[PDB]
Amino acid sequence: AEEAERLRREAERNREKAEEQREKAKKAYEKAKKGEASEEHAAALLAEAAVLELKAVLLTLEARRLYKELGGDERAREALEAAERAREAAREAREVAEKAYDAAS
Amino acid sequence: EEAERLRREAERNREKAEEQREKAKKAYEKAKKGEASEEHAAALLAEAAVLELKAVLLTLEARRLYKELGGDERAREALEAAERAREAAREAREVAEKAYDAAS
Amino acid sequence: AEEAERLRREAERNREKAEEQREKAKKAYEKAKKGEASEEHAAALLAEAAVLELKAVLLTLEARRLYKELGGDERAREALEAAERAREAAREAREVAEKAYDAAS
Repeated sequence: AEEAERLRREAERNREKAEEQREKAKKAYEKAKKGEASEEHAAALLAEAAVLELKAVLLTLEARRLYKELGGDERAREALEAAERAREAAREAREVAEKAYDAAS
Repeated sequence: EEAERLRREAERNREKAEEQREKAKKAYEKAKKGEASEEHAAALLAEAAVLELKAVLLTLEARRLYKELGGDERAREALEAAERAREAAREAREVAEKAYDAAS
Repeated sequence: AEEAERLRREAERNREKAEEQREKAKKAYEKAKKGEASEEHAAALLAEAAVLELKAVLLTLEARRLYKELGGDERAREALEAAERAREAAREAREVAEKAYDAAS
């Protein structure tokens, strides 16, 4: 009940951190500075994006367990939906960070 | 039909919400630069709240159609679409709230 | 199945390219008010933005077909969602490129 709502809110905060990471990775690509400092920075965006994706994966697993216990409660469905959207956003952020990293090298 | 109409209205609502949250996040990030318009953020908040309410009403319409068709697969799909639209618009409004408060 | 993952990835690359093009066009629009913007560059940005928008129309059509064939599978839902984000990003890119071209002339 309240747990599905807390999970939903957690997934939403994960998703907004991912969108911030994607924007940083985009700016890093647009500003193809080249050099070690730019490579190291692009590596950090890559690493933070991958952490966000796995965290959203864990939230998805949690939402899928809660979704079974609550027998399909709309609150559990909406939390499961937020978790999948967060994973999609973090995976998209990683993909952009990859592009920025491969370009800085 | 009517189930497929509801489904498409829900898909459209969900897409507008995705557009609105992007605008709201743009305004929120700009609000850390100090040049964000409160009035613009107020308009984003107003539109996000409209979409979340429209989604809630679609959900209720879909639930009504679900019991009427006795659990039709199409009816179930319209309901699920309405619930995704609602969650997308709710998240949109949260970002718009943060954008408004930061711009004030 | 694997096609939906492929569609999602292509749509995510489109959306990212459209955001980069939007930034390029915004710089051109600002450089038009200093008079320094070239009409040829703005026309080139407009053509590239329109190509992205055509590719976005194609992806949404393809993701729609896949969504029907896959029966609302989560992977086909994500491909259609990314395609819609690509379509909106390409639209904004083209709108800004039009402003940059109209200002440069």
